[PDB]
Amino acid sequence: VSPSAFLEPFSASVWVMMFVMLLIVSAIAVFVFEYFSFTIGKAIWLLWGLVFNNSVPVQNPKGTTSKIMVSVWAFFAVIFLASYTANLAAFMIQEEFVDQVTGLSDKKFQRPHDYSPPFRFGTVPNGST
Amino acid sequence: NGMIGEVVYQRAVMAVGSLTINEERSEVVDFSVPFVETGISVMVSRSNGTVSPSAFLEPFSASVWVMMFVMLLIVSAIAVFVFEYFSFTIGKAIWLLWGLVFNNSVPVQNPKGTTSKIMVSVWAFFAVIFLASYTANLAAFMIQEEFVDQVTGLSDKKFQRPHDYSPPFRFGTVPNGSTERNIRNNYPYMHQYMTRFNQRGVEDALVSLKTGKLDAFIYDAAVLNYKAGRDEGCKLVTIGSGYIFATTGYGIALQKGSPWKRQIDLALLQFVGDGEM
Amino acid sequence: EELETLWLTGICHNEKNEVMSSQLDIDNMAGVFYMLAAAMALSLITFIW
Amino acid sequence: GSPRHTVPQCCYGFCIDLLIKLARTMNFTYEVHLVADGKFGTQERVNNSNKKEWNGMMGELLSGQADMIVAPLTINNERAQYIEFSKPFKYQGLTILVKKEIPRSTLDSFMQPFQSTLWLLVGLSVHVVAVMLYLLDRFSPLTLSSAMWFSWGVLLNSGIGEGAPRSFSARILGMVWAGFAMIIVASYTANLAAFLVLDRPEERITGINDPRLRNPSDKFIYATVKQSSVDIYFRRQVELSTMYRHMEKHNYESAAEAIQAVRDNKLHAFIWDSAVLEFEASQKCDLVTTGELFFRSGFGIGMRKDSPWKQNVSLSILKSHENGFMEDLDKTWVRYQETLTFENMAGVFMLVAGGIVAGIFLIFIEIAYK
Amino acid sequence: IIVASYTANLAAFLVLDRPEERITGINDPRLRNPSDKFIYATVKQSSVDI
Amino acid sequence: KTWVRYQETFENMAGVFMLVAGGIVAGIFLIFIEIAYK
Ligand SMILES: *[C@@H]1O[C@H](CO)[C@@H](O[C@@H]2O[C@H](CO)[C@@H](O)[C@H](O)[C@H]2NC(C)=O)[C@H](O)[C@H]1NC(C)=O
Ligand SMILES: *[C@@H]1O[C@H](CO)[C@@H](O[C@@H]2O[C@H](CO)[C@@H](O)[C@H](O)[C@H]2NC(C)=O)[C@H](O)[C@H]1NC(C)=O
Ligand SMILES: *[C@@H]1O[C@H](CO)[C@@H](O)[C@H](O)[C@H]1NC(C)=O
Ligand SMILES: *[C@@H]1O[C@H](CO)[C@@H](O)[C@H](O)[C@H]1NC(C)=O
Ligand SMILES: *[C@@H]1O[C@H](CO)[C@@H](O)[C@H](O)[C@H]1NC(C)=O
Ligand SMILES: *[C@@H]1O[C@H](CO)[C@@H](O)[C@H](O)[C@H]1NC(C)=O
Repeated sequence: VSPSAFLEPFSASVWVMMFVMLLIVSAIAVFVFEYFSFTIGKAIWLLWGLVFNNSVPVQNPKGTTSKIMVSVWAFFAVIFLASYTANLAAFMIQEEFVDQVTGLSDKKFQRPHDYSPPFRFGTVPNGST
Repeated sequence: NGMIGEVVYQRAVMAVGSLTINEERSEVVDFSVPFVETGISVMVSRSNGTVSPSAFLEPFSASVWVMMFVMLLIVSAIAVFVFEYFSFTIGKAIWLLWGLVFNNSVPVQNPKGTTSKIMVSVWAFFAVIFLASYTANLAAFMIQEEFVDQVTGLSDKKFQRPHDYSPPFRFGTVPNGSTERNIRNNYPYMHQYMTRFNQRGVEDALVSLKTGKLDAFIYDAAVLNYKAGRDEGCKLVTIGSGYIFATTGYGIALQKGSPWKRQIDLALLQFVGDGEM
Repeated sequence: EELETLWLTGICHNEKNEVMSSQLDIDNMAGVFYMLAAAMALSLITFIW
Repeated sequence: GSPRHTVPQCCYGFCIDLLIKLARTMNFTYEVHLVADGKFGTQERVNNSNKKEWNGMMGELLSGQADMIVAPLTINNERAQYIEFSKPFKYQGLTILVKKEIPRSTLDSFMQPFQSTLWLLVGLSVHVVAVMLYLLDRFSPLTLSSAMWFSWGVLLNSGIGEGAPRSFSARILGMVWAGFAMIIVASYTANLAAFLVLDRPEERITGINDPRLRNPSDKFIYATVKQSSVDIYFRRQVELSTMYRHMEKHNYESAAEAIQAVRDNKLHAFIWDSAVLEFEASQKCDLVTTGELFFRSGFGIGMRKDSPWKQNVSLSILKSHENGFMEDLDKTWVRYQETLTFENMAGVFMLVAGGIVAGIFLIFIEIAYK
Repeated sequence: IIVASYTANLAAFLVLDRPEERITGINDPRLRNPSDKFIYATVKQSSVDI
Repeated sequence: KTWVRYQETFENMAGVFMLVAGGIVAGIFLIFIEIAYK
């Protein structure tokens, strides 16, 4: 039936902790940039572009600590990507099969104007059904 | 001794229970027709072996690789043409083009003449779907499972000498068995190295295979197949199904001159002849 | 029980997980387009100020 | 076909070498000839007397034309009531040979076997993205091809020497486009992989326990050898009359007829001995049998009544069992066996090379203009 | 290639469960020939006993 | 329907978040030591 459950059903609260660690790493990067040329507010876009690593040229940080945090964050993002691919594989393999009608007393069965296709059903004539 | 000691010395009639078949028992008494395919087999400890994800020849098979080199040379030549129209990427084009397959190289100067960027984008989209197919092959590796068998059969070079290989092991049989006579009629050195590797109890030898007090054991095929099929823990699957083995059966021994032999053979073929067996 | 095992076929079991997932979902990129339209609205908010 | 062309020819193979071993063990001379028909032998009616007779190897043995039958003797209960058997050298059952050999995923469903939503979808998506980036860039609160190349590079994820434009509010658009691109390619990789894992339907029979063969039709054409002992074995059993009536309509003379018929899809299934079908599966790679094994029987030596070639012959057979001559017979015949990007990514590279030629043409037109 | 094999291994360790950790078949010979661990029972003087 | 029918990224996040958070907390102290070194 191929359902769609990606962020709102699965990541109901994991998304919050991902943003918490994102704000932590961004605060670390801002502290390193303010310790020792425009990566104060742009560090958030740089960090969430290096989450997915989608060929976004930004800059090369001269601070060693910034590159260490980028390396640890990138390893975290790679294992998060592997876990997301495994989650999608488990979502495909554990495949439910819902039905359009889940009841003899369906509201569809009163009138096929309830939904856009008018469906059809019958029995055999002269039967106990 | 035993059932042969009861039938040959005429203190019994027949052996309806299970019995091994060899030439000397065919000399002293008369067997019936067989009814079940019961050869011999070897039960080992068989810990969790590898699945061997070592090699892969499915995407390229050492022949699409020429097409990779040809298209690398084409992209390099058109990059040289862009360099002639318009930066050291003459011989570095192969390094760039296979380096950006794995998208973590140092970005060399890409020309703004719209040509090299588009062809690198096309080959890189092909590389993205190629890595997708490679991960798909690695995921399809999960479908099959095969831990490798240590010993193929009775003619193994491991069975020549355990000192010939770097781990020495041990193999056992049941005492005073017909399998011992089959060994002594095939390989006397097998009996010599089996003499110091004896045992007493069949279930005790099974526990010794479980607890690592025994490496290999030789017995009849289907009995070990059933005892592994009912095995708690389910850690025993026999190597092969009687291919490099004795390939005998179970018969009913009767005295030489018994009139019951024809009726018993017809009754066994009747019990096979309806699927009730 | 033997007669109902004999005279009733049982190959097609309950909710097999076979090939019938045909690689297309419609609601997935629809929801991604809902979040994309939210991104359009946020881009318009950042554009006006 | 040919009533009166009988030729002395050369015979060899498995049971011929078995007979040569028997002649090496026991001291005798022999005479090897072939059976007149191509049948095993069945208790079948003759045209008079209301009496059934025999034919085939049994029909030539009981008539006195033969003395000893070395053959794949299908051991049953009917023949033992008349003649004597031997202890079997071969142990072998029954199974079904079908055609479960059809290639799946002929192009791996990249863009052409799958429907055309994704390519046009990415196309008009990056078109609308480029249009709104131009609306942001021309009115800030080259330019065209640079924004296009940045859009394709963020959509494509390889790393190229480009640069983002002044994106004080367009960096939100770029990060949403980046998450967009990676969630699409991740879902696409994941469901293509999990699709080609679970691409195993059921087109087989699964042995005797198939109610599609208990109530057959013209879809599963299963047959047997004309006047076979397996047909007698199914004629005896009390509930196998339906498969008997199905197979009696398409009785074939030799097994190779059924092999070529299931090779050319004239049949759909065939009841036959197991190890012979395993040998022919090693011969023809487009043949795989089923798994359910039934009627585990033996192949031995067709024999007469009380005869001096019963005792020592059985002793010689068991002598062949105890030594490694069974392993020799294995090494001669029994043990002796015999995302590819060629069907799949051929058309992929065809469309890639067409895009190469079209891009080269457009680039030379651009150089001719500039 | 290493991290792709890592992703495949961690996916394969999430595909399957432990199949048949307890026996479901009534016609199991493990149920026909029980042990001290197979504590199967019924209600005293029930129709299952009959 | 009253009582018979009535019944009564989660796994891959907890230990990963805790271990990576503890590693980053230890790494910040390592950065204090390295900046005190230079
Ligand atoms: C159900 O039963 C009724 C009554 O027998 C059937 O109605 C008849 O239908 C035919 C046409 O098929 C008419 O010519 C007759 O006049 C009807 N009634 C009589 C007097 O027989 C009806 O066809 C049945 N429906 C089915 C198929 O079950
Ligand atoms: C097998 O089939 C026939 C024999 O019936 C052979 O073909 C010719 O048949 C005619 C009779 O119809 C004979 O007079 C000829 O002598 C046969 N030809 C030859 C050359 O012998 C055929 O040759 C045989 N061989 C095959 C094809 O297996
Ligand atoms: C085997 O036979 C010998 C005969 O003396 C006997 O001593 C020995 O205990 C037997 N072993 C077993 C248990 O089979
Ligand atoms: C075997 O038979 C042949 C032919 O009759 C004979 O010459 C030979 O002496 C026989 N040998 C033995 C062992 O009897
Ligand atoms: C004899 O019987 C068979 C069936 O067993 C039949 O096909 C044939 O036509 C009959 N005629 C002859 C050959 O006498
Ligand atoms: C069978 O073998 C015995 C062994 O002593 C031999 O004497 C005899 O001549 C052989 N021939 C028969 C009777 O088959």
